[PDB]
Amino acid sequence: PPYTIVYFPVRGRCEAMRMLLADQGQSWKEEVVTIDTWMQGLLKPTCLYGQLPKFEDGDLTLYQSNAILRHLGRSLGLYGKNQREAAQMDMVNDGVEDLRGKYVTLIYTNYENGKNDYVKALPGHLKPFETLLSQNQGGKAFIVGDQISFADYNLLDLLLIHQVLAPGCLDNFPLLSAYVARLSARPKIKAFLSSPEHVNRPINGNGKQ
Amino acid sequence: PPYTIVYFPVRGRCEAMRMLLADQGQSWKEEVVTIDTWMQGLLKPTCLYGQLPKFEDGDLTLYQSNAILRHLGRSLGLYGKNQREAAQMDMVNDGVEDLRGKYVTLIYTNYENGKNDYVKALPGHLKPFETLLSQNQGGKAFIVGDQISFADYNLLDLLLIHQVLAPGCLDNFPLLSAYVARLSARPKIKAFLSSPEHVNRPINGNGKQ
Ligand SMILES: N[C@@H](CCC(=O)N[C@@H](CSCc1ccc([N+](=O)[O-])cc1)C(=O)NCC(=O)O)C(=O)O
Ligand SMILES: N[C@@H](CCC(=O)N[C@@H](CSCc1ccc([N+](=O)[O-])cc1)C(=O)NCC(=O)O)C(=O)O
Ligand SMILES: [Ca+2]
Ligand SMILES: [Ca+2]
Ligand SMILES: [Ca+2]
Ligand SMILES: [Ca+2]
Ligand SMILES: [Cl-]
Ligand code: NA
Ligand code: NA
Ligand code: NA
Ligand code: NA
Ligand code: NA
Ligand code: NA
Ligand code: NA
Ligand code: NA
Ligand code: NA
Ligand code: NA
Ligand code: NA
Repeated sequence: PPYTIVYFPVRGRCEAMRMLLADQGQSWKEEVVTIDTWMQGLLKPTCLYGQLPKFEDGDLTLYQSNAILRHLGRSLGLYGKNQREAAQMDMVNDGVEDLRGKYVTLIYTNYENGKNDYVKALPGHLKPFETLLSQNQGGKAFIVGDQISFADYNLLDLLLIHQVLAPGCLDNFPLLSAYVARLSARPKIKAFLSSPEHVNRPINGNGKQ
Repeated sequence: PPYTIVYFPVRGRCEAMRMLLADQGQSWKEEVVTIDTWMQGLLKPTCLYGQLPKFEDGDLTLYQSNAILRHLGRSLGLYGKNQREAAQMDMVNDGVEDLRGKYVTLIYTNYENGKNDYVKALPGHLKPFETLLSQNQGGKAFIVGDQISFADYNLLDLLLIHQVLAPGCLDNFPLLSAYVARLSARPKIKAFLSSPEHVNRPINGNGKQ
């Protein structure tokens, strides 16, 4: 510590890490970058890959949202109890990222023309997570093992934004539906999800959701 | 162990993990899935995300090429020496993956019309790695720290396929070009790169490179 998130004024690729920090009782500073500031081209060339988020943990500076999540998972004990679980958590998180990338492409480049196709294909992309839950204590714990991990926070965020895109998309995924309800009721997450800083933040930068 | 790689008959997303295994003196089985077999639709529904590679390590079955890389990195001691290095290796590997995804899209969907633009944009995407090398012992060690890591095997593979796609792409990146030469000279890597199994395997599945 201390922690600083440097990002556009959206939920996007930072809401999962924010929920993680909140659920761990951690404070952090937000440095909000506006689009007009970004277009001036001062900050962008100083970012490793030209993009946000940028994240500071003490004198450690990171880019890449999933590297930040993994770092928080490693440093706060949210990465499983052994190597087998850590590998499975990575396999989950990579699957979350694959679907998130498709979501972002829909939202930002093809919303009107692509949404129907996307929603029709969505059950096939959610089923793997239902299956994973079914095989871990019949789905009554977390996505891997019996302790929450960085992958849970990312998966939870992914599921929540998809419930906005496609209400009832979890109607046929009972384990995922109960998992979302359960994690959402964790007191520090419930408080985060009703906090003004989260509620007033749009999901994406173009207002579509 | 023992290790099995289940994958299409290409280098693709498995040549980095193959190099890693070869360099660490490990043996593995290749279960090659032809296009004809894959299109029979028997194996695909049993894969977690409907895709390959699939990886078996004793009784652990994994998917997701980067999760497999991280699992081999964790279990074989190729993940740095502290939390700081591990986070930086993740930030590197996520950048490698971002470019790999763009490479795959070019190869399989848009080679003829997209190649000129892709090659024009390539230096901008390789520069971050030259910069990281320039800040870690003037490029004479590895991408993070002074021990080879899973991120090195992935970055090496990314650079090698880009040298075939765009000869001379490292001409203005002397650290990256020296790094490719040095790591390719590691005796077990050089032997793997000379082996008929690798030499006869096409980079991609569509005859383009
Ligand atoms: N692989 C990276 C991907 C990061 C990424 O896509 N960053 C986008 C922001 S998230 C998506 C996004 C885009 C725009 C806004 N906005 O408010 O205008 C918000 C969010 C970015 O920096 N874009 C600016 C650029 O490339 O110059 C990661 O996981 O962190
Ligand atoms: N995020 C995943 C991405 C895996 C992926 O793209 N898998 C591709 C194979 S790699 C690219 C590829 C495509 C085709 C061949 N080929 O020889 O026919 C080889 C490699 C796949 O399974 N495609 C089949 C499908 O989706 O049904 C990862 O990192 O492992
Ligand atoms: Ca985003
Ligand atoms: Ca789309
Ligand atoms: Ca591939
Ligand atoms: Ca499976
Ligand atoms: Cl819970
Ligand atoms: Na905001
Ligand atoms: Na997002
Ligand atoms: Na997020
Ligand atoms: Na990632
Ligand atoms: Na996925
Ligand atoms: Na080592
Ligand atoms: Na990404
Ligand atoms: Na593909
Ligand atoms: Na392209
Ligand atoms: Na360009
Ligand atoms: Na070494």
